[PDB]
Amino acid sequence: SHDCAKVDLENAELRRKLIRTKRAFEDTYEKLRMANKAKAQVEKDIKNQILKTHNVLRNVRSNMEN
Amino acid sequence: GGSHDCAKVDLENAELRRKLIRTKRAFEDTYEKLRMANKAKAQVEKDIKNQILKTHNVLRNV
Amino acid sequence: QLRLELQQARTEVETADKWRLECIDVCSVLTNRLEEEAGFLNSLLK
Amino acid sequence: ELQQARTEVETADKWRLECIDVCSVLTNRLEEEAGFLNSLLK
Ligand SMILES: [Zn+2]
Repeated sequence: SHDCAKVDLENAELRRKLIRTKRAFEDTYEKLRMANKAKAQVEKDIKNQILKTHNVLRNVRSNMEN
Repeated sequence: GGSHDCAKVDLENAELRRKLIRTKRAFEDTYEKLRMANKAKAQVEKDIKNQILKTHNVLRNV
Repeated sequence: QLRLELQQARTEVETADKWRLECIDVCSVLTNRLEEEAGFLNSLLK
Repeated sequence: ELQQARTEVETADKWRLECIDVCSVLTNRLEEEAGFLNSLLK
């Protein structure tokens, strides 16, 4: 006892909402992936600038202390 | 339509309910991570504006 | 040779040290700014 | 008694010009770093 037609309609509706939700998750996950990639590039360039500044300061120390 | 395996469609409906809940929560977690990423990016841009103003002051006023 | 002698100490022991002290002051403020800015970038990394 | 002071000008201007070199390196460094930070906004 479950009413077969209603249970079939519920199966179809569940599959529909499931696929729709999987696709919303996939699109949001893609946006987050792009954001993480851009952030990774920015952090890479920041590491470059920190390397430059650290080398400059250490060279000033090697030019004044020694 | 045609007939079905009643108990099998019941169990399948329960499975689809659990999968729907889990997938929906994964969507909410990912959307929340994106929201935090946008907020952190905006705040970082603000701090960068502050540092640009500071270096501008120590460069064009010396 | 008084003019040529005292003319030396007028600039090399005064002006050359004046712009040198102003120079080391500029290097001090610029060094501090570079240090705090690098610290800001490291704070962004962490 | 002429070179006793004519040597102090080369040393004083040596430390001075070296300071100007360091100031040039630091100024250029802040210019490039500030330009990079400006690039993160564009
Ligand atoms: Zn049935």
